[PDB]
Amino acid sequence: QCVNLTTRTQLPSAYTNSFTRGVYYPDKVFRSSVLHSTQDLFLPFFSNVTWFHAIKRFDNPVLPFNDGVYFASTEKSNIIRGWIFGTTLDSKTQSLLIVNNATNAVIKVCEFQFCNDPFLGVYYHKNNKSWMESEFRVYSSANNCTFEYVSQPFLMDLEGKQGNFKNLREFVFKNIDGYFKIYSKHTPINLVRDLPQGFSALEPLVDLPIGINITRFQTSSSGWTAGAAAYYVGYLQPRTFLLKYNENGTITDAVDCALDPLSETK
Amino acid sequence: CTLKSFTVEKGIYQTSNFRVQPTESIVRFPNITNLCPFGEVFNATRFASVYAWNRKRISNCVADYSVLYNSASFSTFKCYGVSPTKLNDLCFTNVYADSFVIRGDEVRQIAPGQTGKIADYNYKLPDDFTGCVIAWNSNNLDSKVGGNYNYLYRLFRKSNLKPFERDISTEIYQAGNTPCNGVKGFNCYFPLQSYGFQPTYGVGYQPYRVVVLSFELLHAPATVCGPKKSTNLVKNKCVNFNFNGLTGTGVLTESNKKFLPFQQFGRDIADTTDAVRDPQTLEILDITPCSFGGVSVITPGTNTSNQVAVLYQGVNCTEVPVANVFQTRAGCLIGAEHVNNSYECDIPIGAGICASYQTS
Amino acid sequence: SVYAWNRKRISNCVADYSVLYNSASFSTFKCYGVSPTKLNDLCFTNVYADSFVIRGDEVRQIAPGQTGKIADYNYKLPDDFTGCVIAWNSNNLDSKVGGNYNYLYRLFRKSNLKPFERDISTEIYQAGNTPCNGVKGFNCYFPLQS
Amino acid sequence: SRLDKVEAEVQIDRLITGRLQSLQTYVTQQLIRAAEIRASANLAATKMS
Amino acid sequence: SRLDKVEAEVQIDRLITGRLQSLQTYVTQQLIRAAEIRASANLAATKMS
Amino acid sequence: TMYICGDSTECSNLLLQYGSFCTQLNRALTGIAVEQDKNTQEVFAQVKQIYKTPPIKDFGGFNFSQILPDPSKPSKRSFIEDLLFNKVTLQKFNGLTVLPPLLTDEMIAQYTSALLAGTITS
Ligand SMILES: *[C@@H]1O[C@H](CO)[C@@H](O[C@@H]2O[C@H](CO)[C@@H](O)[C@H](O)[C@H]2NC(C)=O)[C@H](O)[C@H]1NC(C)=O
Ligand SMILES: *[C@@H]1O[C@H](CO)[C@@H](O[C@@H]2O[C@H](CO)[C@@H](O)[C@H](O)[C@H]2NC(C)=O)[C@H](O)[C@H]1NC(C)=O
Ligand SMILES: *[C@@H]1O[C@H](CO)[C@@H](O[C@@H]2O[C@H](CO)[C@@H](O)[C@H](O)[C@H]2NC(C)=O)[C@H](O)[C@H]1NC(C)=O
Ligand SMILES: *[C@@H]1O[C@H](CO)[C@@H](O[C@@H]2O[C@H](CO)[C@@H](O)[C@H](O)[C@H]2NC(C)=O)[C@H](O)[C@H]1NC(C)=O
Ligand SMILES: *[C@@H]1O[C@H](CO)[C@@H](O[C@@H]2O[C@H](CO)[C@@H](O)[C@H](O)[C@H]2NC(C)=O)[C@H](O)[C@H]1NC(C)=O
Ligand SMILES: *[C@@H]1O[C@H](CO)[C@@H](O[C@@H]2O[C@H](CO)[C@@H](O)[C@H](O)[C@H]2NC(C)=O)[C@H](O)[C@H]1NC(C)=O
Ligand SMILES: *[C@@H]1O[C@H](CO)[C@@H](O)[C@H](O)[C@H]1NC(C)=O
Ligand SMILES: *[C@@H]1O[C@H](CO)[C@@H](O)[C@H](O)[C@H]1NC(C)=O
Ligand SMILES: *[C@@H]1O[C@H](CO)[C@@H](O)[C@H](O)[C@H]1NC(C)=O
Ligand SMILES: *[C@@H]1O[C@H](CO)[C@@H](O)[C@H](O)[C@H]1NC(C)=O
Ligand SMILES: *[C@@H]1O[C@H](CO)[C@@H](O)[C@H](O)[C@H]1NC(C)=O
Repeated sequence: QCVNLTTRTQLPSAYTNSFTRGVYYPDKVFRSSVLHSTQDLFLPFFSNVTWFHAIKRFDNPVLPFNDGVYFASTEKSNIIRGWIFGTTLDSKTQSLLIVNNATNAVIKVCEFQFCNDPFLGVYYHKNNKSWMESEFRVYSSANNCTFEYVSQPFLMDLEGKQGNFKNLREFVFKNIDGYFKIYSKHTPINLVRDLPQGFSALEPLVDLPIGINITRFQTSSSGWTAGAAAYYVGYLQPRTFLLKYNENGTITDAVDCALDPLSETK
Repeated sequence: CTLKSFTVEKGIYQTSNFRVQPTESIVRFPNITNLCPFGEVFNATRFASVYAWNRKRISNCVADYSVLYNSASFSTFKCYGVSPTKLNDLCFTNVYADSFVIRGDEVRQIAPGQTGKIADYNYKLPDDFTGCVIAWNSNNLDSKVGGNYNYLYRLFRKSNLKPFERDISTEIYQAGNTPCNGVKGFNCYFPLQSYGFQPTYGVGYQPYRVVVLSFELLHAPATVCGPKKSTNLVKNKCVNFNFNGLTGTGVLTESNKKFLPFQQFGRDIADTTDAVRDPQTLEILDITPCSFGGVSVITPGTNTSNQVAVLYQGVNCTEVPVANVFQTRAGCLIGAEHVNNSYECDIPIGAGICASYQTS
Repeated sequence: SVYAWNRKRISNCVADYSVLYNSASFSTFKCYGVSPTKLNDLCFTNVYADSFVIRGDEVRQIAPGQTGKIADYNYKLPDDFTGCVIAWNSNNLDSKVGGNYNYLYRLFRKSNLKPFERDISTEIYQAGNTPCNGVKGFNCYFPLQS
Repeated sequence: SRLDKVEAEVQIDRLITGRLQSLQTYVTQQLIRAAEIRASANLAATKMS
Repeated sequence: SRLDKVEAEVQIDRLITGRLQSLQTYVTQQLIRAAEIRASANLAATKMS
Repeated sequence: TMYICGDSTECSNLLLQYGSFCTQLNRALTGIAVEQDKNTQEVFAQVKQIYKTPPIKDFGGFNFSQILPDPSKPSKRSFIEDLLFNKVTLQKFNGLTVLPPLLTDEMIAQYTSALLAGTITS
């Protein structure tokens, strides 16, 4: 059950540079005061990443998923709720669905009949200062399901936080030999629209052995007002980083070997 | 024997290296708990019938077959793909569990590659069946004195359908060439007839509840399978540990390192395992293999005498009897008498110590 | 049978394998340590005449090193076996209308055994964890199978 | 622990043929360096004497 | 003497690899030692002259 | 054996067929091990009668304080070679063992005193 959001203006893919964001823990191993090099899928430093402008402004387009993906979200109030990953997205084959609502981060794995416009309904804004899930307008049927997962109950604030983006949410997705990975991290920031300059680490969240093939992914009934959102989409390719661990197991600095000759020498 | 001669010269000889053999082997794994309720299926209030046998999803649980098999309430138990004992180790991507009740005389139709009414009309099996067929008598529970007419079976079907094909067609069957119309008429037969189970019925006529655990192999990550175990932890003696597949030999000692909550292992610049975290009770431990070192034989000439002494290269002699004493930085020497007068070096040992043949 | 396979010592003789290699009666002639065309020029320390009967489609495990019911329980070829294996279809000479139940095989046994080991024991195998006494009982199955 | 013994030796024949090949390189390097140190040590002996 | 031309081709190959590696090590051992005497021979010439 | 097939019975069996490689290596590493002691034997022990300096330091207006050993330190080392020992920057699982040298680091410093005490008075 879905309703198309056709009152959408096409926006050019405006470009912005991700300075030093997207570095995470590739493997669950602790090593102290050493410089370990790794060859996996990572987001390049200072790379031209697509910056999306969301207000009016909510385009929900299909994007290809190849060699992993990146996500960053300079957000207030967590308008971002999840993503999907699959190869057909038309109930023919199993596809991944990640839904984060006010109660649980639920994982459902079925041959989802993915409708063109996936979105979740919330109590509009008439006069009442209340916000919670109303519409499951993401898919229609889930016939042959294989994997499900629900975290422990918690309540997340759906209140319409205003102002500059205070909470930084950066999420990384990959698929290796059927295993599905999601990584996350929360940190404060004070800046207007762009990504800050600085170094940070992204912690692992949960590993899921789904084993389905993925090639493309996607992030009264007409007319809605959305809070100002600035999220980004990056793509990952096999690259070599020089990760500097401290004696505590927390990353302090990283260098992309493939950026410039100075990086190659380092 | 090493020098391949009956006469050995004055000097120090390195032969027959030494290693402290580990005492025994220890196994450690995390906690295993999530059991899906086979109880509510096996002890279920009412089972489905053979005409519309139900299929139910078994997901993300432990398939502990020990309690499943050791129960004596079952009548027959036949696995056709693997040995019944070893289902607990080979993990299954998915398991198809069906519960159905038939006559005792029809149980030989359940076996694959057989001829029978329920083998051909509703429940057919492929020529490469792999699951396990389990049945148990339930006369005293299913039977009714007036006839328990709840169960139904396919008396007539238009054709023999494929294995594991479930259908709900109940239209009046056409036995003859003339078409059938209405509910009754010539060549008009009801495709469903009702089972009647009575206490007076003997073996073969009794109601027998049957369950089959069939499974599909390696088209998705493993989801449901049997249990696993671990033993008590020990310290201060080199043993063969197994932490989530981390086979190795070494002494177990409490350490001062501090992991992150999700961190599991430890590695050095040498890229080797150095610290492991217990998956049951969170602690940080060191791994250092128990001591090893070459054995050195110190002797004068064969003609002069026969007495010798043995040295352990870099080995502590607090643990020497595994194979007069004196401790040196190069190792611990036994069989020699220590003195204090200082002479010229006769045969070198290491760390400034030199042995000699002297007075008797 | 595969549990009672017969062994007969042959020594101090001249062996004519030429007829064996040129005979057309053999459906299977595959040697592992030797090639059959050079064999008439070789001398042997001893001859091990092991003989038995098995199913026609039961010959794969006869190869050295294999695994399964037969090579696990009742007849072995060592990893470095040197010799030749010979077989030929014998339905008319070893099959009967009523069933040749006269031959058994080790369906069950405790563990893996050493090569060329012989056993005719009929002690009931304790497949189940519960102790078994007497000669019958649930999950109490005799090792031989017809 | 994964393959049967019929060909488990075939896999580990590679490591035996392999790990020896690595050990031969390390030892041969040491001989070259050891001969190089002698030139310095014998020269230093002349300086002292 | 025991096998025909087809499978004899396989065994003989691994003997040559085994024996050739044995001959390679001996030669590289001689070269290092032969260099040492060259240094001793030169020193004797200096003392003699 | 320990490096190639550590703590495995089957691996230690196939290595047997390769003959005497294992013996060849152990002699080769031993050959350089014994040789190292011969070098430090040759360069430092040119004197066999160990002289010691007189307590008086009336050496005609020179002072050899930086080179004469300092009794204060736990090891009888002088000012200069304490700098050197601080400048330089430097048992294992898989058979790799390090053997101690024959001459302990304190023993060498005793020789150099004799070589230095003799040449400043004789
Ligand atoms: C929402 O929009 C999508 C397209 O954006 C619609 O999908 C179309 O469906 C019709 C018939 O159902 C097809 O003829 C078109 O080819 C489809 N378009 C594409 C791009 O595949 C969908 O039907 C719409 N649904 C609703 C409820 O409005
Ligand atoms: C958020 O999504 C989860 C996942 O669907 C919802 O959890 C379901 O809750 C209902 C009733 O609360 C249960 O009957 C379902 O069994 C739950 N799903 C699962 C998979 O267990 C949750 O209710 C949602 N929260 C909100 C506020 O909509
Ligand atoms: C998951 O279930 C669906 C539906 O139960 C399966 O789709 C069926 O596939 C069979 C043959 O593969 C067809 O005969 C049916 O017509 C299909 N049903 C529908 C509704 O289209 C699907 O195959 C199952 N997944 C797997 C991996 O077997
Ligand atoms: C490694 O982590 C420890 C523990 O978090 C750090 O020690 C803390 O240091 C801060 C500031 O230096 C103090 O306020 C805390 O009280 C210390 N806690 C403990 C338990 O010692 C340590 O500083 C970290 N390493 C580095 C290099 O900063
Ligand atoms: C050999 O082992 C013994 C015991 O394992 C060592 O003796 C210990 O030395 C430490 C350091 O002073 C003490 O704290 C312990 O109490 C001692 N234990 C015993 C039982 O004496 C000894 O130092 C080791 N020798 C070498 C050369 O490593
Ligand atoms: C010998 O000469 C040296 C250097 O010329 C003198 O060394 C310093 O002497 C002063 C005077 O007491 C001390 O304060 C310094 O600490 C000495 N240097 C060091 C590095 O300790 C030394 O005093 C002279 N000795 C005599 C007897 O004249
Ligand atoms: C990013 O955008 C700028 C300007 O739009 C362009 O010059 C640059 O090439 C882009 N990045 C890459 C990697 O091409
Ligand atoms: C707010 O909610 C109440 C009850 O939930 C409802 O009666 C009221 O109409 C809502 N406010 C508006 C402006 O509709
Ligand atoms: C997913 O699709 C690709 C497309 O070629 C296919 O190769 C792969 O086998 C599919 N995955 C599964 C699990 O069938
Ligand atoms: C060893 O001792 C014997 C006397 O028992 C003597 O004849 C022989 O010469 C000695 N060996 C050497 C190498 O001097
Ligand atoms: C040698 O000297 C030590 C001094 O540390 C003394 O304890 C020991 O008794 C002496 N040896 C003999 C045989 O007296």
